[PDB]
Amino acid sequence: TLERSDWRKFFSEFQAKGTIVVADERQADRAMLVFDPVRSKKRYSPASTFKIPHTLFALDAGAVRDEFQIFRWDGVNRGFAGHNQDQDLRSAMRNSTVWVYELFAKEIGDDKARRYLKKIDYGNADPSTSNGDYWIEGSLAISAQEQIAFLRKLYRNELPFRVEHQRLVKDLMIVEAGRNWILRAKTGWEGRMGWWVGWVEWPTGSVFFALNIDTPNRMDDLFKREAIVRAILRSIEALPP
Ligand SMILES: *C(=O)N1C[C@H](NOS(=O)(=O)O)CC[C@H]1C(N)=O
Ligand SMILES: [Ca+2]
Repeated sequence: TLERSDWRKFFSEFQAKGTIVVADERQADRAMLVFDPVRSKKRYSPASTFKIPHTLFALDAGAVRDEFQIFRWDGVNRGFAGHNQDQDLRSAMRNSTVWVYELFAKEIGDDKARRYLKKIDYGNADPSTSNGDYWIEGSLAISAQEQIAFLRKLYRNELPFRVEHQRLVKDLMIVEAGRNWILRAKTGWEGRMGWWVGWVEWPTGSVFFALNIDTPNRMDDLFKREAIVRAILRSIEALPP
C-alpha cells in the first residue's frame, strides 16, 4: 500500500481527522492508496455500514424474502422522518432505518451472527454486546483496510451467500450513476466517528474506498464523510466533475 500523505489537504479542506483507503482497479497493478496507514488498520464499530453484511445475513436466514416485502411500521416515532413509515429493503438502506435491522437481528440467531461473521472474517467477528446493538454498541469492529477486503469479496460475488443475494445488496447500495459509472456506497455514524465505504464502477474497472473520520461536531461533521471521499475520487478521475 502506497502512502498518500499529500492527501492531508483533502481532510484539512474540511477540517477533519481521519483515514481513507482507496483500491483502484482501473488498468492493472496500481498501488493501494492510503492516508494515515496506521489509522487505516485500526478497527472501529461499523455502525450503519454493517447494513451491507446484515442484509446478506437476513436474506440468507429468511428474515427478508426480497426487495418487495413490506415491513409494517409499529406507529412509534422512534427516529427521524424517513424512519417513521412502512419500509422495504431499499427505503431501509437509503434512510438507514435502524428498526428494520433490529427486527432482522432478533430473527437471526445470536449464534448465527457469530457463524456468519466468522464465515466471512468480518473485522474481529465478535457480536458480543452489553446493551445496545452489537454493530454499533458492542465488540464488533473492523478497519478501513478490512472494509475494502470485504467489499471486494461482495463485488466479485465471492462471499458465501447466494449470488442472487449478493447482487440484490449491491443494487440496494446504488446512490448515483451516470451512463458510464455507478456509485455504490453506505454511510455509518457511531456518534464519535463516522464512515463512508463503497466503490465506483467504471468501464476500465472499479475504485473501492473506505473512509472513517472522527466527528467531534456531531451532525455538522456528517457531510464531511462524502465530501472528503468525493474530492479524492475526483482528484483521480474516479468521479465526474
Ligand atoms: C448508522 O450508522 N446509523 C443509523 C442512522 N443513519 O446513519 S447514516 O446517516 O450514517 O446512514 C442514524 C445514525 C446511526 C445510528 N445512531 O444508529
Ligand atoms: Ca484492473
